[PDB]
Amino acid sequence: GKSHGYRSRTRYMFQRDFRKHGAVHLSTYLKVYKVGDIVDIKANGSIQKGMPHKFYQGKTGVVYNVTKSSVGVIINKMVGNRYLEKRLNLRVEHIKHSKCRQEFLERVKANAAKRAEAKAQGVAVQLKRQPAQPRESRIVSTEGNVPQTLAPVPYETFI
Amino acid sequence: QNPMRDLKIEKLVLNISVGESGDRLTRASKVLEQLSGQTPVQSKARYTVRTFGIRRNEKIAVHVTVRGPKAEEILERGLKVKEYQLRDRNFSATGNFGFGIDEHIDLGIKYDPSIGIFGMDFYVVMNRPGARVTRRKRCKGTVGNSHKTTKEDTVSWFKQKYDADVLDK
Amino acid sequence: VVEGLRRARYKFPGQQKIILSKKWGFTNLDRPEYLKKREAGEVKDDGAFVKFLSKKGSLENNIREFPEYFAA
Amino acid sequence: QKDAKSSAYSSRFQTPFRRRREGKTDYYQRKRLVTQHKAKYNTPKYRLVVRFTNKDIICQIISSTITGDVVLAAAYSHELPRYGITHGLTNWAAAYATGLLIARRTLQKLGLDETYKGVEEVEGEYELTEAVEDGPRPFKVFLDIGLQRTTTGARVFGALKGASDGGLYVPHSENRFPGWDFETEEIDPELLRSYIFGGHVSQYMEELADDDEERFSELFKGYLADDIDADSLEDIYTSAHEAIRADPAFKPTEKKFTKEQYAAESKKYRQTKLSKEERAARVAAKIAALAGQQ
Amino acid sequence: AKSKNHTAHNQTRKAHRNGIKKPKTYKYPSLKGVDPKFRRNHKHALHGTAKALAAAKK
RNA sequence: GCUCGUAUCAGUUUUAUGAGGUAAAGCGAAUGAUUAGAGGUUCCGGGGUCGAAAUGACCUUGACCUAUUCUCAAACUUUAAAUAUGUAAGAAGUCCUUGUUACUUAAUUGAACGUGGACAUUUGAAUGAAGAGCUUUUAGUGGGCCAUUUUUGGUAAGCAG
RNA sequence: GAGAACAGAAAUCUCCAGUAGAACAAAAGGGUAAAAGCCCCCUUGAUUUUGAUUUUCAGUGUGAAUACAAACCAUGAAAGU
RNA sequence: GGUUGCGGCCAUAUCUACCAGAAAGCACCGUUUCCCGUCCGAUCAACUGUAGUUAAGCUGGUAAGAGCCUGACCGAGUAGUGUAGUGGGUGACCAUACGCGAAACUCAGGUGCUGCAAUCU
Repeated sequence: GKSHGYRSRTRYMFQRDFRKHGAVHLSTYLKVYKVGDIVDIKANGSIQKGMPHKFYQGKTGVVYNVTKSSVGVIINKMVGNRYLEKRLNLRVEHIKHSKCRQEFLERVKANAAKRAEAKAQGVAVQLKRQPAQPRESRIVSTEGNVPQTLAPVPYETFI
Repeated sequence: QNPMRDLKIEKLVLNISVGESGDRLTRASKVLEQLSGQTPVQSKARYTVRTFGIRRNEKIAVHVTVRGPKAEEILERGLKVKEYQLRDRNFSATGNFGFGIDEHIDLGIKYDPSIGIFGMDFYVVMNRPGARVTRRKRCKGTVGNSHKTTKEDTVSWFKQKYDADVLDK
Repeated sequence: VVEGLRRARYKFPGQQKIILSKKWGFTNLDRPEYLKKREAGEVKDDGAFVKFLSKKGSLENNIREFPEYFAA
Repeated sequence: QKDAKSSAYSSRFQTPFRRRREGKTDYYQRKRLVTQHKAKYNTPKYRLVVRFTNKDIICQIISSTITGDVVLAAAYSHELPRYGITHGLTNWAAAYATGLLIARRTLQKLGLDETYKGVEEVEGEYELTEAVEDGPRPFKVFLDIGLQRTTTGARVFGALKGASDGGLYVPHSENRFPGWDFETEEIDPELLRSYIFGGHVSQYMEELADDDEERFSELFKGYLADDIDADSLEDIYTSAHEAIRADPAFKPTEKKFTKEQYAAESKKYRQTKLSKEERAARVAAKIAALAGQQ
Repeated sequence: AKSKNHTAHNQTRKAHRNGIKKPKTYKYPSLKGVDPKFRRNHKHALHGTAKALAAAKK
């Protein structure tokens, strides 16, 4: 008979770590999550209450509720031909903030700084990001760097 | 270089192990208590083996731990009974030692016909200041190599005190 | 030994090649390299295989072993 | 060699936290004490940490952050004699005095000194710092004993009672104070008052003077030198209490010296690291002498 | 007379015909499932805010 | 059909940030399997020669460390890809007034919501958008099969999955 | 591993080493070391009310349940649980 | 700079051996009247810091140390892998084209940093 339990096929996924077993460091309990914060889900195998499902393992959501030792996270899950909004009551041990959102907020603050600078003098700030442009022309010297000619090597057993 | 490294008796454990329980066990606990001046602790069985006629949780043995001058005097009685002849093989590699005697009346206990004859083994655990360091709750530690006891040091100490020699083998 | 390996090839399935290894015997060192180490002292024979001297480790342990390399 | 730990064992060994392997903190209770209700987002959780060594009593008020725990107020038995208890700087009465000192110190620091005056007519009755109507709530701190064994009549609970009487709202029960009976679930106010004001020490001094002059002269030497007796010790305990209630401001010292000279002396007497070139020279000399036969 | 048991063939195509478009988001999401203590407090605070705003712009 | 004009978008990429234990690799790293020595074997075991005395001697099994050594693992693993995969790239946003609260704080401390103000043709990556979005109702279908890759059982099958 | 008269390969006692190689009702996989293991003390939160949520799912039901709320309790010095 | 209390990251912090430690800051103790707990003031509890050692817990330093971290145009653009062909080959498998890209090995370096408070020739 087939087996599809709550923690089915979660052996290595919920495997704790290598040389990171045991108690958890208290930074995780010290972190503060407010409503609207984007957070990453990585289940902790040593904590068994508030554990997320293996589907939500590795997903990212928005905090919508805060409780004593937990946080309500909203995840859009693809069910068939649409995403449904699932609400999870996860614990702070399993939950973790989003460096991507932190970086975006830092970029927003910087962007505002450059716009203020432009309003100060207007030096064509170009707020937006640009992709990797093709490299322009350059002149490379040969003094001290005379080209060393290479040739394909003959085959040898090397055993 | 020996401020506090001098040996001192940590404790003496008085142990008897009776093959069965019941009247023998309680009377032997009674004589051990009367000899030691304090109530002893009963030790159960750890598993079951048919040859010894024992089963799990049977109260196989009784033992006591005595420390201080009473331990020292009980040791003096033990060496007197044992003729102060001990063995290098008898001495352990961790610095502690011990030996077993029979007919506890030899120690100087008034013979009660009820209790009868009961042998017992004395084990002396020995160290220097620092036992608190090794077994205190806060900041557990281990004593150093120089501060650790050893067999040669303890045979030298045991000879020098009481002038009781040990046979070479 | 080439002919014996040819006969073993006959016994075996598939396609097999016979290669004259450039390493010294069953070691993993080329013959000049083993020769130089053995004229030197980083190589010392065990019963079947060979023991090698390490630039890292306990110097006194190497010296109680590998005496020829240091005193040669 | 039998005493040879395997490379695989040393590789797979997972060391505990540094304080755990130093045997200083219990991270179980530390988590239970530091973990804050997430609905109270950045509200600090304040611990009254009490620590006892012979010759020293440490009482601190600490909140916890990501970069480390930060100290709010601190009181020390080593500066207690400035307030007026010279001897017995690590007893139950000294713990009570230090708790009173830290409570008054933090109340003065944070502005809750006038309100929540504590208890001035101290008798030993078990009571908590109730909130005053139409006013601020009392400063709430939770006791932190670390690895110290919780038991009846302990100096940790002496400091607890000292802070509670000083005015800090410390949630606690009276079944651990000296004077609480196991058989009869009622605390003895007279016995607790005696323990607060050094009644057990006074009793010991009187009985030693009555029975054994030898020990009473070998020790209690400071009391004999400063002419202190059973009633005078209670008097000086009360005077220290009132002085603490008067000036808990924690006047500091100029250290009579300078950190620069402290560092210079410690550095010159300390040992120095060995450079990589020096290590290479050392192994070269070792191969030259031990291995190369000079 | 055995038959095919299960397959995921054609399923992604059928989904993507008129499928995986994102769900529509709203300002002021539903306050259901949040802490009822916070709900009571937010109700009272909103009532007070509306009263104060009307007083400010009578 | 309805509400709406260059839309709250995307089977795509980029930047930033997560998750994975498969391929590979590894076993002088854990577990399990496995070849061969050599060194020291004296805490029980086997026979031979010193041959009437024990830890007075040697060869073996090896109560057992290496310089070790040859091979492996779908239900082993420190490490660990590629392809896939979750988010974010703002106006429902960013900064001063804390205005309300019966929540919370030792505390006009925080939490949530908000009033006043500042931000234009780089409103905060690329590409595209053939009009976004939304509702009702109903047909047929609910025997599938076949490539290339991954892959299971089987000797294999125009076999079965 | 060493040591203690019966006592020896296995009875009880004592040191030393011991990253878990033990145990946690069961099958396997995770998880746990001042514990989630062993022992000791108290205890009934295995209580009431009806909501929200996850998992198979049609986002229907059954089975388990993750987080709360309003009470009443247990335990602990307390944080909390 | 030393030390203590509370810690953050949790071995660059662990483990083996040895050497050093002025002054401050746990010590064997004097102790068991009281609180308390054990067969045993060994653990725990309590009162004196007084006659007294750097014992050595602790810290620091040293090992061609084990381990553990950090790198490399060392291994190696190799194993593997996405995409393509009416490519090779009986096949097993292999090469090429557009991309991504390991681990083990081999060298080299390092052997705790740091926050709050208090204190120290």
